[PDB]
Amino acid sequence: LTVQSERAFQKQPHIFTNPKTKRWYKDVGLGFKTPKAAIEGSYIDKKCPFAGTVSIRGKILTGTVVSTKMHRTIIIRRDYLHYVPKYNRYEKRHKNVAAHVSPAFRVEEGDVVTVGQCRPISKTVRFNVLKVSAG
Amino acid sequence: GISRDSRHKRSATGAKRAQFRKKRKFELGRQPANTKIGPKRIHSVRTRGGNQKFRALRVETGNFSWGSEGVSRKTRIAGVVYHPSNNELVRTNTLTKSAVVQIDATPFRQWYENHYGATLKRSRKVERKLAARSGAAAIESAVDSQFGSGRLYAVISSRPGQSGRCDGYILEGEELAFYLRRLTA
Amino acid sequence: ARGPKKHLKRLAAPSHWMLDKLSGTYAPRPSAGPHKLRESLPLVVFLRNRLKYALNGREVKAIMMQQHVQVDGKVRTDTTYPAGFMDVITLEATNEHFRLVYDVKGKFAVHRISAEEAAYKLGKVKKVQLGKKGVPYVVTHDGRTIRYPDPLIRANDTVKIDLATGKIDDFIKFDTGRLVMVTGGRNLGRVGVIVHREKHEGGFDLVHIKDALENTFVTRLSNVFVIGTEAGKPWVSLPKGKGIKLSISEERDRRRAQQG
RNA sequence: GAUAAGGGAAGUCGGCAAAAUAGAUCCGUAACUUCGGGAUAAGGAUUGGCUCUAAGGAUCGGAACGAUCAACUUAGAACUGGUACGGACAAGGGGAAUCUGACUGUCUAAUUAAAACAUAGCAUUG
RNA sequence: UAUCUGGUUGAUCCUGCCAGUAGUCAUAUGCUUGUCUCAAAGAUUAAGCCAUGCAUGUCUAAGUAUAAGCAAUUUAUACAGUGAAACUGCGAAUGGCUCAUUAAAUCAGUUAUCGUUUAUUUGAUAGUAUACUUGGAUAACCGUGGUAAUUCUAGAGCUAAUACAUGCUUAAAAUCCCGACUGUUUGGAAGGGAUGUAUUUAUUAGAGAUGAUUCAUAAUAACUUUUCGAAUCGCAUGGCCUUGUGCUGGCGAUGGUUCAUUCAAAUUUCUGCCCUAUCAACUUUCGAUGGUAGGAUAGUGGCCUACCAUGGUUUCAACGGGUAACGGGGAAUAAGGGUUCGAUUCCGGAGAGGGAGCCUGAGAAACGGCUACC
RNA sequence: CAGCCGAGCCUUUUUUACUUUGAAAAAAUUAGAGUGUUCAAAGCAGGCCUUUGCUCGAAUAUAUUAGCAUGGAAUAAUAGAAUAGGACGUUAU
RNA sequence: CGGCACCUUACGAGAAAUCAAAGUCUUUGGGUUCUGGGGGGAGUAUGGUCGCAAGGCUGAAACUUAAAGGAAUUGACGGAAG
RNA sequence: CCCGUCGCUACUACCGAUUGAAUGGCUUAGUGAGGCCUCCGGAUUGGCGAGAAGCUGGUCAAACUUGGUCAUUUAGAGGAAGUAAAAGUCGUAACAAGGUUUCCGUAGGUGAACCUGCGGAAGGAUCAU
Ligand SMILES: CC[C@H]1CN2CCc3cc(OC)c(OC)cc3[C@@H]2C[C@@H]1C[C@H]1NCCc2cc(O)c(OC)cc21
Ligand SMILES: [Mg+2]
Ligand SMILES: [Mg+2]
Ligand SMILES: [Mg+2]
Ligand SMILES: [Mg+2]
Ligand SMILES: [Mg+2]
Ligand SMILES: [Mg+2]
Ligand SMILES: [Mg+2]
Ligand SMILES: [Mg+2]
Ligand SMILES: [Mg+2]
Ligand SMILES: [Mg+2]
Ligand SMILES: [Mg+2]
Ligand SMILES: [Mg+2]
Ligand SMILES: [Mg+2]
Ligand SMILES: [Mg+2]
Ligand SMILES: [Mg+2]
Ligand SMILES: [Mg+2]
Ligand SMILES: [Mg+2]
Ligand SMILES: [Mg+2]
Ligand SMILES: [Mg+2]
Ligand SMILES: [Mg+2]
Ligand SMILES: [Mg+2]
Ligand SMILES: [Mg+2]
Ligand SMILES: [Mg+2]
Ligand SMILES: [Mg+2]
Ligand SMILES: [Mg+2]
Ligand SMILES: [Mg+2]
Ligand SMILES: [Mg+2]
Ligand SMILES: [Mg+2]
Ligand SMILES: [Mg+2]
Ligand SMILES: [Mg+2]
Ligand SMILES: [Mg+2]
Ligand SMILES: [Mg+2]
Ligand SMILES: [Mg+2]
Ligand SMILES: [Mg+2]
Ligand SMILES: [Mg+2]
Ligand SMILES: [Mg+2]
Ligand SMILES: [Mg+2]
Ligand SMILES: [Mg+2]
Ligand SMILES: [Mg+2]
Ligand SMILES: [Mg+2]
Ligand SMILES: [Mg+2]
Ligand SMILES: [Mg+2]
Ligand SMILES: [Mg+2]
Ligand SMILES: [Mg+2]
Ligand SMILES: [Mg+2]
Ligand SMILES: [Mg+2]
Ligand SMILES: [Mg+2]
Ligand SMILES: [Mg+2]
Ligand SMILES: [Mg+2]
Ligand SMILES: [Mg+2]
Repeated sequence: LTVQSERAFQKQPHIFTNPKTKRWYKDVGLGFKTPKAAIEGSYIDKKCPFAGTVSIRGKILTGTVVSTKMHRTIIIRRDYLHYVPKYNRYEKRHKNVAAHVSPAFRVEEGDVVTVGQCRPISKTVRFNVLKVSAG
Repeated sequence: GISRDSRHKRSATGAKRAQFRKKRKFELGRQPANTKIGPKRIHSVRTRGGNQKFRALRVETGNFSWGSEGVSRKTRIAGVVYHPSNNELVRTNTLTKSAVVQIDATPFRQWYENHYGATLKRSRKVERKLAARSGAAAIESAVDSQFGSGRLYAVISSRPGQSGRCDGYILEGEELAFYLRRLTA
Repeated sequence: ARGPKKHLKRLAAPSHWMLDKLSGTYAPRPSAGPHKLRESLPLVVFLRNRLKYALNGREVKAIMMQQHVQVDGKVRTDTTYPAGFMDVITLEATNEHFRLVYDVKGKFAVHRISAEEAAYKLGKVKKVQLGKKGVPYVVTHDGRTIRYPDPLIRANDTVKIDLATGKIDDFIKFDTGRLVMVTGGRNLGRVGVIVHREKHEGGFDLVHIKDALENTFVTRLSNVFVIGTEAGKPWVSLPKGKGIKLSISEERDRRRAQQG
C-alpha cells in the first residue's frame, strides 16, 4: 500500500513544503477527537474530515457497518422501529446510508460507527465517518 | 442542452426514474474550451447572474511561479507533456488544469542570475549584496539540469476554460521526481 | 417558478398584522428592506389598520407622498416599507413619535414615545467581522452596518444607535442578569432577566429568562434581545404591560376589575 | 456466358431457370420442445489505408526491480478517400403452415432416391 | 342516543347475508318554490377543438423634445408651459388557470450551504501614482417605394442622450525591487520602476469570528483581448475678495465597486406514501456503486470525460405493474379505535396541443417570447 | 392532626427503546374566550353623555410520526474481567 | 411420574348437540402459525409451476341468486325395532 | 321431496384456424429538422478594427421507417360451458336399512342420473355380549 498510487501527484492543496513533509489537519468540532493517524499520517484524502477540505455540519448519525467492499466508502445500516398507530404497535425497518471513511480509521463489517453530515461528496454519499467502535 | 440534473440517472437501488419535469435553465452545462497553444483567442461567456467567464480557446503565455524563490513571471508555454486525466490531451496539446507543461525558462534564469549572480560588471555594494544572497543560491539538481534545455516543468493551476488563464507553478521536490518518473516510465 | 413573487394572499399574511379575512384577496406585501417579511410591519398597515389615519390604501399613499412619514429619522415614501422591531416612526405634522416594540400578546404595539427617546434606537449585534482594508464592522438586526465599533462589542450584544449620525452611543454585553425582550416564538413579547444560558454546540443555545413576577421561560438565543443592563432599567420605554404574561384567567379577572 | 429502363411471378402445371443472401466481429433472436434443441432462427451495425497507443511472455542477476531476447493475437484512437473497404477469390435466402417418413443409413449400374427398404424400440412364435 | 328492525321454519334457537334506517363541504335528476343574509358553479367524460372581443403596460422638477402639435409672451436668442411620435429605462419570470404527467418523485415536518447565484430594498464602501467636458452613429421626422395579404419593411436626407464607444483632472508621506556612483567592514546613494480596486495563480500572517475551516482580513511576486475610482439630470442660488464669467458651495434625481442586509433561487439531511408476488430478483453494453484527475456549472455531486476497482438495492418487499394518484393544510362520518374523500378559495409542484432547442434578462428552458419537427 | 408531591444529608453508597418537560412549530378550517351581526349562520368587531376624544380587544387549546433539547431509570434490550491482552496508583519507579 | 382412554358433575362454556376442554372469552390481552367472510358460477377459466401421464399446487371474473346452511322440537312417513 | 342427460327460449363469460384486427406508451437500428458551441469565411464599413450570408467538426436532440416489447379493446366458422325460464321427454341416483347404507380419494365403464374395483370415514342402521 503506497500513497502515490494515482496518475496524479497526491498532496494537500496549498500546503507548501519548501525544499530550500508539512501536513495540514483540523479538528472537526462537536467534541470529536482527531485521530493521531491524521495528525501523524501520510495518506492524502480530500474528503477526510480531519485532513481534507470537507466540513462536518448537519446531522450526526450512528450505525452498524454492513459493507466495506468500496474504496474509502462504507455502508452503515440504521435500525429503527416504525410506529403503526392503528395497531398501537411497531414494525422493524431499516435504511442504508453510504458514508465516506478516511484511511485514519480501520473499520470492518459489524463495527458501530458515528458519521457526520458533509457536503455531497458522491452521488449517494453525504456522511463521513467521525468515530469507530469495534464489534 | 447539456444538463447537470440528477433526475436522468437511475437511483442507488437501480430503479429507472420517470421523467419529472422539462430541463431547467439553472441546471445547464456548456461545452469544454479545449484550450490549445497558439495566438491568444478568448471568448466571453455570459453566465448566471450576469457574470462573465472566459473560454481560453488558444493561449501562448502564462503566469508561472517559482514557489521556493517566491517569484512569479510571465513566460511562454512550450507544450503539454503529461496529463493525469487523459493521454489524448497530451497528444493534442490541450491545456487544462493539472496538465504538465514545459515553459520557457529564460525569465526565471534572468531573474536568478540578476538576483544571485551565478549560472545554471558590478559595483562593490552589488557584489556584497550578492555575497549575502549566496548560500541560498544552490537549487535542486533536477531543476538545475532543465535550464540547460531552457525549459522548465510546470503544472497548470488555473482553469483555462473558466478564467482564460493558463497559469501554474514550477515543479519541484518529490512532486517533480514523481512526474519525472511518470515521463521516463 | 421563473422568479420572485410580488403578491401576498390575505390568508398567507403574518397573523400579527391582524388583517381581516373578507376585506380582499390580497395583503400588503412588505418591500425588501431592513427587516424580514414575516417580522415586519408595512407602513400601510401601520397608518391604516393601526392608527386609522388613512381610510384606504389610496389615502395612505396620499399621506406618505406629502413627506410626513419618517422611519428611523429618514423620510420613506414606500407605502409597503418593512418597519420592524425597535424602529422609530415619526409624524412631526401630528407631533407623534412611535417605536415598534412587541407587546406581550405577540403584536406590534402602538407605542408612543417622547421626542428625546425617539432620537435613538437599539440594535442586536448579529455579527462582528472585518471589512475591506481590515476595518471591523457590526451588523445589527435591522441590517445596519456600523464601522469602527467598540472592540468589546460581540454578537448578541445590544448597541445604542444615535439614529441621526448612525453611530454607537454605548452598548450592553450579553450576560446573565441583563434585561431581555423575546422577539420570536411563543414567548414573543415577554420581558425578563437572563438566568442561565445553556450552550449546544452545533445546535441552538437556549436562554432561561425569569419574569418580574418570577415566572421562568426558555427561548432561543436567536429570539433573545437584550434591552437593559438589569431588571427595572430598560434602555427604551416598554409598552403597556411591561412584558408580563398573564394567564387567561388572570386576564379575565383583570378585565372584570377594570370594567367593574 | 453477360447486362438491361419501369413493373416485380401478371409467366408457368409448378418461381423451372436465374437473381438475391453469403466471410469475420459485435448486438439481437419467437412459437414449439423429447429440455438436448429450434438457432447462423428472425432482424441490425461494422469492416480499407495510414500514423499511433495499450495489453498478453522467456531466460539470467539476492526481485513490486534491472539486463538481454522474443510470436502474433486482441482492444482502443487520430488522420485519410468520389461513403469506398469479406473491394478479385471465396461464400446460408428467410419466414407461416399442411401431408408424410421418427432420426443417421439403403436400393431399381443405364428413365423412378421416394412416403419404398433398413433401423433402434415394441410384441408374438419355437 | 355507545340503539337497531323485516325476510329461511309447522313452530324454535342460531350462523349468515339480503332488505330496511340516518348523514355527506356529494354529484345528478324529478316534482315544488313567497321573503332576508351567505354563496359553490365545464374538476369527473375530451390536458378535446376553438369564431370574436378583452386579459401588460408604464413619465416625474430631476435620461432624450426644432412635432412643420397645442398654448402664452416670459426672469430668458441654446432650451424653459403642456405635450403626441420615437430612442432610453423598467416591467412583461407577478398574477390568473388547470391537475395531464408524477409512487421516495411531488409533498409534510425537520435540516444544511464551512457547496452557490441573487435584479431590487435597506446599511456601509472608492484622493492611487481635449477637462471651461471627446467622437460618430441611429430612431422618431421629411419624401420615394414594393407586396393580394401581417404589429413586413427598403433605398435616400436630418438630428439627441443616464443609448453606444472612448478618455484626463489630487493630498501627504511611506514602503519594496533594480541600481550608476560611493563609503570601504558593509553603511550612504543619483537615476529607474510598483503601490486603489477587480481577475488568476504561487507563497506567507492569521499565534477577529466559528462547534469546526485552506474563514474574514492582510502581505509578497506577478498576470489580465483591464472591471470601475460620475464627460448625467432638477431645483435653489449663497460665501470670499485677488471684483476675474475668479475661487468656492445647498437640498435632491439617477448611477457605480465591494461587503452586509432583504426579496429570492438552486441543491440538500432524517423519517413518513394507496393496490399488486398471476411482479423475486434488479442495476451495471451505452454510469450502475466507489476512487483519482479534469471539464462543465452560479456552485456540490458520475453532472459529464479518462483511467481504475466491482461494486449498489432486495422477503424489514427491492425491481416491475396498476392507479377511474398532483402532495399537504384539510373534508365526510364519527363512544372509542377507525373507514372514506381531498381536481377545487391557502402552501409546495407541474404544464400551457405533443415533444425538443434557445434568445433576452438578476431571474425563464417563458409559450398572451422565439426556432424546428409532429 | 393526618394525607399527597418534593428536597437534602446519614446509613459500606457502553448503546438504545420507553415516558416527562421544553424550544421551534403559517393562516384559513376544528375546539374555544369575549362581543345583542335586530336573532342566527357569520364577522372581528366594538364600548363610553355623545365626546375637536377617551378607551377593552383581535384570546386560548389541539396538531404528532420524525428531528432537536431535557428530567426519570421501572419495564424490554445491549456491552463488559476467563488462555485475563482486566481495574487502580490522583503525587508509585 | 408419564401415556391411551373412561365415568360423574357442570363451577364454566355453548345456538344446541354437547364439551375437563369446546373452561379460566364485553369482568373482552400468556406465545405463535394457518384458514374463513351469504349461496352458486367454481376449485371452473386464464397465467405460472411441478408431473411421463393421470393430475397436483397457486387461482379469478362476468353473470346469477334470498336464502343456502347448523343444532334441536312437534308431527307425518319408513320395503326399521319392540 | 328430489338428481342428471335430452328438447325450447334468453343472457354472460370461455376456447378457437384466421402468422385475425384496432388504439396507446417505451425502445434497437437507419434517416435526421433546428438551436447552441466551434472552425474558417469575408457581402460592406469605420479608420488595423467591427462584421452578414455561408463553411468544418461537435453537442442537445424533435420527428419518421422497420423491428422488438409492453398495455388496452375487438371480429370469428366451429367447440365446449354456466345461469335464468317452464316444470316438456327418459329414468329413479339421494332423503326411511330410499328398498344394493351413505359419503371421501383413486381408476375403469356407461343415454342420464349412475355402476363397479381398492383403501378409507361414520356425518350409521351398532357407543354394548
Ligand atoms: C480462351 C479461353 C476462354 C475464351 N473465352 C472468351 C470470352 C468468354 C466469355 C464468356 O462469357 C462472358 C464465356 O462463357 C463461359 C466464355 C468465354 C471464352 C471461354 C474460354 C475458356 C473455356 N472454354 C470452354 C470451357 C472451359 C473449360 C475449362 O476448364 C477452362 O479452363 C482453362 C476454360 C474453358
Ligand atoms: Mg417487526
Ligand atoms: Mg405563477
Ligand atoms: Mg449554525
Ligand atoms: Mg428490368
Ligand atoms: Mg432497375
Ligand atoms: Mg416488390
Ligand atoms: Mg407464378
Ligand atoms: Mg399465375
Ligand atoms: Mg396464366
Ligand atoms: Mg395452376
Ligand atoms: Mg433453382
Ligand atoms: Mg442472421
Ligand atoms: Mg427417412
Ligand atoms: Mg435408375
Ligand atoms: Mg432393370
Ligand atoms: Mg434419378
Ligand atoms: Mg333452511
Ligand atoms: Mg376538465
Ligand atoms: Mg374551475
Ligand atoms: Mg381526473
Ligand atoms: Mg385544451
Ligand atoms: Mg381531466
Ligand atoms: Mg390522462
Ligand atoms: Mg421591480
Ligand atoms: Mg471533482
Ligand atoms: Mg469522481
Ligand atoms: Mg415498492
Ligand atoms: Mg392524473
Ligand atoms: Mg369528504
Ligand atoms: Mg390530496
Ligand atoms: Mg387524493
Ligand atoms: Mg389537492
Ligand atoms: Mg380547497
Ligand atoms: Mg395553486
Ligand atoms: Mg413553466
Ligand atoms: Mg391554455
Ligand atoms: Mg407546442
Ligand atoms: Mg404565462
Ligand atoms: Mg415553452
Ligand atoms: Mg392564451
Ligand atoms: Mg364428559
Ligand atoms: Mg375428550
Ligand atoms: Mg361467499
Ligand atoms: Mg400493463
Ligand atoms: Mg333410489
Ligand atoms: Mg341406496
Ligand atoms: Mg333397486
Ligand atoms: Mg340403486
Ligand atoms: Mg360391472
Ligand atoms: Mg360385483
